[PDB]
Amino acid sequence: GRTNLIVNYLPQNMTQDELRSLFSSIGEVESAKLIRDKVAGHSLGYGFVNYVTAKDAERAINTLNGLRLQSKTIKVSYARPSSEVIKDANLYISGLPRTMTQKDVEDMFSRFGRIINSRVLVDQTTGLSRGVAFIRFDKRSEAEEAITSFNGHKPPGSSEPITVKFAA
RNA sequence: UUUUAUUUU
Repeated sequence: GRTNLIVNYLPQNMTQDELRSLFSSIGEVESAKLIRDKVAGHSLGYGFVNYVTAKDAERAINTLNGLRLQSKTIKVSYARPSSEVIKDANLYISGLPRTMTQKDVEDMFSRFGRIINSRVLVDQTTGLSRGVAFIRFDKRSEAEEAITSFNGHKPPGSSEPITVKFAA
């Protein structure tokens, strides 16, 4: 069974030692790593926790996924095997009709492959979608297929062409 | 252009 977890949405000032200690409450941790920028040294707000046992990893997901830490809500999920293929697979999308929900956006992009995570940005003044979304695919080839299919194109029921590009 | 930050040799 799987033992290795990726932990996203860590507080900016959380240390590797703090990550390890937090997750050690569940069971015996084989290793924990906080990912930091190579050039300047700041946390990138995500890390990996590898448990000795698969039951502990599973319990950690059920217990700690969604845990509030400072102003963050952490995500705890199984890490996919580390590989070049999974990197840079994150899309920025704009021009979406404001009536599209997160699920609607996911429904629209799911044909291209497995979706890792997604977000539709909301205007906090009005509560309405900004028509801007993020969608990360399992593999960069999947995101590329989405770009070529959708970028510059109007969704059915909308007169507005959308932009689909790699995020950043 | 995200809860700025999803693969650590």
